Amino acid sequence: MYHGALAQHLDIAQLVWYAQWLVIWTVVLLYLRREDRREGYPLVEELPYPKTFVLPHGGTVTVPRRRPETRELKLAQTDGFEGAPLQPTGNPLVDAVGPASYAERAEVVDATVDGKAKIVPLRVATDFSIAEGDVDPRGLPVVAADGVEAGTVTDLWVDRSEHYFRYLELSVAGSARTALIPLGFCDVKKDKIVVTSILSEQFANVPRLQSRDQITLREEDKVSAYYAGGLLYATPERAESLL
Amino acid sequence: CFEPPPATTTQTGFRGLSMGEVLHPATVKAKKERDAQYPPALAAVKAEGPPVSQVYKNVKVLGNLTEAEFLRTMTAITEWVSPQEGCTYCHDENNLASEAKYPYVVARRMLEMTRAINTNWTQHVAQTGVTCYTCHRGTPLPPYVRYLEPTLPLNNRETPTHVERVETRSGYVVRLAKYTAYSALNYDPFTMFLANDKRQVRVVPQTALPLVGVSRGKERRPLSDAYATFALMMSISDSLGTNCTFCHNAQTFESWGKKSTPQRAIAWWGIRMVRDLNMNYLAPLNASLPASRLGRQGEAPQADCRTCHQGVTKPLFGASRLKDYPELGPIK
Amino acid sequence: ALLSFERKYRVRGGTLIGGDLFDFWVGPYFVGFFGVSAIFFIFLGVSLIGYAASQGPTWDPFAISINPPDLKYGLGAAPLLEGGFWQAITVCALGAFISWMLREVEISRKLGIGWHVPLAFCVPIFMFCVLQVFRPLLLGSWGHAFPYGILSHLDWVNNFGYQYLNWHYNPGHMSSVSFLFVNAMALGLHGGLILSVANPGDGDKVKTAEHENQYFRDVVGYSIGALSIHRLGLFLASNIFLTGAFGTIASGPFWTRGWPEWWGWWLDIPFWS
Amino acid sequence: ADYQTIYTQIQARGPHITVSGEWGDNDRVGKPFYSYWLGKIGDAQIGPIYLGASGIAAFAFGSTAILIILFNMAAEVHFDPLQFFRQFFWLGLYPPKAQYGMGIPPLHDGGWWLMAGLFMTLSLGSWWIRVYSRARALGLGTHIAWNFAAAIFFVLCIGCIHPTLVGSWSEGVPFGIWPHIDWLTAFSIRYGNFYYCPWHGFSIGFAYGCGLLFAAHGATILAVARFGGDREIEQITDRGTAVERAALFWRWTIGFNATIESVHRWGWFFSLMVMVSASVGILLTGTFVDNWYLWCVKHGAAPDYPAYLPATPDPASLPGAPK
Ligand code: BCB
Ligand code: BCB
Ligand code: BCB
Ligand SMILES: C/C=C1\c2cc3[nH]c4c(c3C)C(=O)[C@H](C(=O)OC)c4c3nc(cc4[nH]c(cc(n2)[C@@H]1C)c(C(C)=O)c4C)[C@@H](C)[C@@H]3CCC(=O)OC/C=C(\C)CCC[C@H](C)CCC[C@H](C)CCCC(C)C
Ligand SMILES: CC(C)=CCC/C(C)=C/CC/C(C)=C/CC/C(C)=C/CC/C(C)=C/CC/C(C)=C/CC/C(C)=C/CC1=C(C)C(=O)c2ccccc2C1=O
Ligand code: HEM
Ligand code: HEM
Ligand code: HEM
Ligand SMILES: CC(C)=CCC/C(C)=C/C=C/C(C)=C/C=C/C(C)=C/C=C\C=C(C)\C=C\C=C(/C)CC/C=C(\C)CCCC(C)C
Ligand SMILES: [Fe+2]
Repeated sequence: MYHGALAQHLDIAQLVWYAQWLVIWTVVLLYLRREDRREGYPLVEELPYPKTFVLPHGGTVTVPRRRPETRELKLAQTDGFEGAPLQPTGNPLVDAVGPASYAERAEVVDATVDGKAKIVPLRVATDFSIAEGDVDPRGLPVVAADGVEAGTVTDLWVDRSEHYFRYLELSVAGSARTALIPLGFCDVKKDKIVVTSILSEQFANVPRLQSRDQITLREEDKVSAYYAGGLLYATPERAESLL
Repeated sequence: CFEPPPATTTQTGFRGLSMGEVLHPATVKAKKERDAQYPPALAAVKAEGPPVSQVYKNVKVLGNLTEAEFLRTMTAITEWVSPQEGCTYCHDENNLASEAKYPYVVARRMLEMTRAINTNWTQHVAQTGVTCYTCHRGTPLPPYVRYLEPTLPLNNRETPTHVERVETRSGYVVRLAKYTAYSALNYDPFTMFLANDKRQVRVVPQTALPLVGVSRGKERRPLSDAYATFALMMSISDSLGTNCTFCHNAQTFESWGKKSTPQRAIAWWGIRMVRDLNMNYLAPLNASLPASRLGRQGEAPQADCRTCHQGVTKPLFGASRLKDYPELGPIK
Repeated sequence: ALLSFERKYRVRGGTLIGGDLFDFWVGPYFVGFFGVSAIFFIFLGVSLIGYAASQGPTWDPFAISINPPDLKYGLGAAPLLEGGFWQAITVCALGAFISWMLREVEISRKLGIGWHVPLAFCVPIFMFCVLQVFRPLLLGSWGHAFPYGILSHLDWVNNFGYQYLNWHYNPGHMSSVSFLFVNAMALGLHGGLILSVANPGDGDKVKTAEHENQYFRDVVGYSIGALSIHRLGLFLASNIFLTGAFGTIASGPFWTRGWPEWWGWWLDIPFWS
Repeated sequence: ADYQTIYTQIQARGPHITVSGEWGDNDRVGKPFYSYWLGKIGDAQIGPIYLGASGIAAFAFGSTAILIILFNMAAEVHFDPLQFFRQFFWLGLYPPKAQYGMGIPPLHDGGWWLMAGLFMTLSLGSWWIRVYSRARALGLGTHIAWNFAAAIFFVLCIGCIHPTLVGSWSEGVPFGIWPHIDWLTAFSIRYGNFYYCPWHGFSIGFAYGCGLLFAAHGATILAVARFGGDREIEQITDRGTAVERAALFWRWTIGFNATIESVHRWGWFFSLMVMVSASVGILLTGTFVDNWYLWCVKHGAAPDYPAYLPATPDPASLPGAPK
């Protein structure tokens, strides 16, 4: 007589082994993979009940999203194949195609817990200041990928929810306008601001703000994607093979 | 801190199992040069003459041998036991028959012991066998001896520190871990396994499922038995300068056959031999040895794994003096 | 065939070598030059695995095992059925891992994103090299490495772990385990926190990033942040093998005794011995 | 390459934010101080910290649990403070040595061990309330509490549950650095190699899986940090280019993709199953399985190797061999 020895040559440890592979594949295939499908569907070129989230500052938004107007893509196919790559028809930086593509986000300024505009410059965020030890970029030139001074940083844009700098505001030389850039595209020096993403002649076409003192989520995508396009589209050599 | 490359490794299992010894070429060569100090065999003597039973006054074991062989034996015995003092360590200078000193009566019991190992315990010692030197190494007190409690250092020739001394209770774990090869196993494998046949080493069941009547409550053996088995094996592995793979496929330590090497069987006969020597031979001599040689609980120093091996899988690297001295076993 | 946003991202460029020739998609999969080599490495490997398995004793997945050569062969060429099969799968495996990484480099360049993912995959490749190539090289044979089997490679770790008495005591293993536990714990904390804010339950409002920072300040007192958690998460995950690579390599070429015995730089210091 | 992902090049400072909860807004203690070097790799602010009726009690039960073991560690080194610091790692509190069953172990043999574990249970139990109530006070989900509950569920399986099933308090985990390390070998020996337990195999798969997930996800979010991939809350409700590029990397790599929120469910479920599968293993260990190797031999899962060195029969089964 053995502890766990039931009928046949089977044991309790054998039965649970099946029940283990039962619950796992159930959670994996009938739940986890279904939740993986709440964004990016249906298939262009098994589905779950579209989930609802009550927003922090009044209202709701359902995933996945359906917009009232479509964005035409200025691209043309390279060949007649289905998985064939696409080629930019003009300037990919302004048309926003490929690595320059921004998502179809809402045109509202991000908000803190207390409602206030999250991403604001130090002129709107007066109580915020730079920590002792790091460089103050206000008054330092911005040298582009080709080694040319594209402009000068005038102010800093801070996230009022996490206490973390995100953007650098610089007035473009020979443009009289101000252009934003995510800190990820910058190498902080004490005398200069190093940007290898785009050319100096391409600092003028950086997506323009609707307001000087506030930024919306869609505008935060337009700017961030613009410099990401330059990684592959700044010089006619950044598109072809390295070797 | 680190043992410089390269390292000598062997294969004890099927390729890809990573079974085999992991050895340092400097450590082993330091061990061979210590073991090579083995005194060579004495010159061949005359076999013609009357046995020493008729010749001498007090001989009860080696009585069949000739006077030429008996003196040779005693000359060899001195070279392995007490060479720093000589004949007079166990004898009175004027009287070689009298048993006035303590190292005489112990020696005669040790003779019947040494003969027994090379006659009866040949499954372990084989044609290699053992002599007086294998443990004593030219000293009256064997370097590696065990009491009823863990002591430091392992080699008793070394001068101990205050904490390492058995008197200071602050360094008990220090004496406890070093015998179990630097492991915090709170179990002495000598007093529970190596001293007597009271405890079973094997703790792993031979059934895939727990039998009803042994696996519930007080019916069960405590987990402490699995700890102590592991504590014993550590003492075993460190004493032979090797690891588990030398005798086990780590896949299953309990199973024999392809999972066990031919050395694991020898090791098993090693456990059964050590106990017989401890109980029948190395336990009743506490009245024969002085109060200075005794431990704390009135016990005589007893042997284990390292007593002959001293850090090698074979004691003295396969050195045999069995044919050279037939008077130490096997006995016809 | 594509996601509701995929079309605009599917563009030419990003390949290291091959150019426009290999730049396209097979279903959802991207290829590239290293997609061709990878598949080749995967194909030739599994083919030789399917060739070695029919030469074996059984067909049970748990029991299927292909083993390295004997230790007496050294680092020379071994017979096909005597560890030679294993010698070919290793190179095929390595090539498949190397090409898969560089394929992910070809994907990251196309999306205009960071190179963090394919650089994180260099760690498990690096650890695979320590076990299969690096440590065997210092010893002098290909036989020290693990076999390719579902249950058989567990017995390799078993013996190799037991070869130095106790493997838990290994300093490189200790920190290796330390980072394995601290990374899994953090993923349970991070994965749970993101779901807690997004899903408060019933008809309650989704909270803010200040609620993220408030929770841990109330539970443990210190929060790392929203960006820094993914930095440390990558850090705690990488340092499982980073510290583990030094525990494995020392066992043998740099240490022959047991790993509990390695703790003899602390206990046997003359002033407290 | 991004430098912000490596370290914070420019750190931001301001007045601290206090989110009001349902209860206990005055229980926050500690004047906030800021570190510059910690701000490079994380957040500069350290403090404040909440106590509450669930936090202090856990420290009260925790300290008592630790005081028992530390007093038992000092008794092994005979009150010697110099030998306490030297042998600290080897020191520990042990379960009952002899077999007694399920009665209360004697003070000197597993008695203090049972008490230290009892104050341990109430310490982890009161801390779970702290993990649970804080989320309920701030209007969040109880996901973290449930992941903590499964973690607590595994500790008691190797703490009190397994000893209750078999009927022996000696089965438990000793306290200490090396003593608890020694248990992992002693428990793997008794039940015939823990490699052949499928649930040990599952838990390892999830323990490794959490390593793979965090090395992937952690690197993935850092790769899209230039787009705002760190702001995950605003990426779930409003799909941004950050999570669009994050999902399309894996789709072109492996064939399929998760979402921004669902991949956190992947990381949570994997974390959960490190404790769930581990608990089921220990529950079967001792109660329904005596040997885990022979179980894989009984079902034929276990593999077999040829004998390099001559096959070695058991010398105990020989006719006339000593017991
Ligand atoms: C006898 C048993 C001991 C032992 C023996 C041991 C050894 C010998 C070694 C470890 C090592 C390690 N052990 Mg340890 N161990 C560990 C955990 C660990 C890890 C932290 C660490 C590193 C693992 C590794 O190197 O993976 C390596 C993973 C690799 C190489 C994966 C490669 C990935 C590859 C590139 C991708 C694969 C692609 C596929 C082919 C594609 C599949 C696609 C499919 C879906 C179609 C825990 C948590 C415990 C506990 C709880 O006690 C423990 C106890 C023990 N270990 C016992 C004491 N352990 C290792 C270490 O570093 O420590 C020093 C190590 O070498
Ligand atoms: C000390 C470290 C070693 C170790 C010790 C170890 C232990 C102790 C345990 C495992 C387990 C596992 N190991 Mg393993 N291991 C494996 C394979 C495996 C998996 C079958 C399994 C799950 C691990 C996991 O979830 O990972 C994360 C990956 C995930 C989640 C993706 C799914 C991958 C899938 C599980 C792997 C399937 C492999 C197939 C056999 C396919 C083979 C390729 C084909 C095409 C030829 C591979 C392929 C490698 C490589 C490439 O190096 C490796 C490295 C090591 N393992 C180190 C050498 N491993 C567990 C097991 O269940 O074994 C029975 C287990 O308990
Ligand atoms: C001889 C050694 C074997 C062994 C013995 C072993 C045992 C006995 C057990 C495991 C278990 C496990 N082993 Mg294994 N093991 C593992 C890894 C693992 C884990 C996946 C799994 C669970 C460990 C865990 O997460 O607990 C670490 C996490 C813990 C303990 C949670 C702690 C959280 C806690 C609530 C917080 C407490 C801290 C507080 C601050 C302190 C407060 C207390 C105060 C009051 C005093 C690997 C990767 C390997 C390899 C590479 O071979 C391996 C090989 C071995 N293990 C050898 C074969 N292993 C466990 C398992 O899965 O069960 C079947 C298990 O029970
Ligand atoms: C910090 C380190 C952590 C980490 C991190 C990351 N991990 C990553 C990435 C990051 C970032 C990705 O970029 C990449 C990926 O795509 O995302 C899923 C990946 C991947 N990690 C995989 C497995 C994995 N991760 C493990 C561990 C950790 N991951 C640790 C914790 C382990 C363990 C523990 O064993 C395993 C088995 C694959 C799923 C995938 C490789 C795909 C490949 O390279 O395809 C190409 C190769 C194949 C399709 C197979 C090739 C066929 C050969 C010729 C035949 C096989 C021979 C084989 C050697 C025989 C052995 C079998 C035997 C033992 C039974
Ligand atoms: C058809 C063909 C051969 C064409 C040729 C082209 C070619 C080379 C094809 C390759 C074919 C091959 C070999 C395919 C196999 C690919 C592999 C290795 C698949 C392994 C599948 C397994 C078992 C994965 C387990 C890992 C796991 C738990 C995944 C689930 C969680 C996911 C999806 C994580 C990925 C993921 C992460 C990590 C995010 O951070 C993130 C952030 C924001 C949005 C989405 C995501 C996201 O999806
Ligand atoms: C080379 C130096 C030695 C010589 C020449 C020598 C000589 C002798 C002689 C002549 C006898 C027999 C006395 C008699 O009864 O008439 C004897 C007996 C004995 N001596 Fe020695 N002895 C020597 C060293 C030792 C040593 C070192 C030991 C102990 C290790 C020892 C122990 C014994 C024993 C046990 C007997 C009894 C004989 C027996 O029954 O086997 N002797 N010795
Ligand atoms: C420290 C490393 C070692 C470990 C962890 C280990 C493991 C084990 C375990 C767990 C058992 C008991 C299994 C059962 O219930 O049957 C065992 C038995 C045994 N092992 Fe080892 N082993 C080690 C090293 C060695 C070495 C070096 C030898 C050879 C000198 C050896 C020889 C034996 C023998 C003879 C037995 C049978 C015990 C008896 O019946 O008396 N082991 N081993
Ligand atoms: C329980 C304690 C002991 C264990 C487990 C043990 C284990 C072993 C093992 C595994 C071997 C095989 C080595 C090989 O052939 O490569 C061996 C050989 C040997 N042992 Fe021991 N040993 C122990 C104590 C002793 C003692 C007390 C003696 C003295 C009587 C001794 C004398 C020898 C000799 C002379 C050999 C070599 C015989 C041969 O050629 O195989 N050992 N021992
Ligand atoms: C009938 C009733 C009364 C009985 C049932 C009671 C019950 C539920 C019992 C269950 C007992 C349990 C859960 C036992 C579990 C024990 C376990 C899993 C122990 C595991 C590990 C223990 C470890 C790693 C030991 C840790 C100890 C130390 C690190 C030592 C000292 C502590 C420190 C150095 C930290 C102090 C911090 C200092 C810097 C201020
Ligand atoms: Fe995340």
